Amino acid sequence: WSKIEENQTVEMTVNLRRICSRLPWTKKASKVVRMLKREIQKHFREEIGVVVTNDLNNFLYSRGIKKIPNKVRVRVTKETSLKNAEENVLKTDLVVVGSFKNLKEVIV
RNA sequence: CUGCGUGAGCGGGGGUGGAGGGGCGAUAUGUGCAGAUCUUGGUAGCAGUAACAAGGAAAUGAUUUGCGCUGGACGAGG
Repeated sequence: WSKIEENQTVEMTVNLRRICSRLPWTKKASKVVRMLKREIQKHFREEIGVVVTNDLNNFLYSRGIKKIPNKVRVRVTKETSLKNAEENVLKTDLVVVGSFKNLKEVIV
């Protein structure tokens, strides 16, 4: 396994078609942002909250309210909570790509 | 809580209560309740059950984006 924290930025691919199956086709887009937040908390074995950028949010709604695009490449980073002062959050952003081939997990 | 009476009922003791209450003889009665699909008021079980609501999101939301189709005027009525 690989659970990663302490001031870094990881890059990662998520399979939306996979994590959103078992959901009715009228509800895959209406609940897609909430299914993605659960799977980042599982990937890193965390408990803190997740924050989604306005470009990630806009990209998950770009096939209408019935379709849900296939894959997404994201960049995760941990920093301080803007609502409390002692807790952290996982902040996620969008990375634009033309292919998903040979793309592994990266750390900088 | 306790004594007496075959019984209907009648006494005493300790708390509570804060102003009146009885015995005996004759007399006047709107004079004794378990029931009337009785009258009025209060309360259980059923049961936290049936039914109804939880509208797409973005730490923030005068900014960004997703969905629905009545929209604007005169009279009656308010």
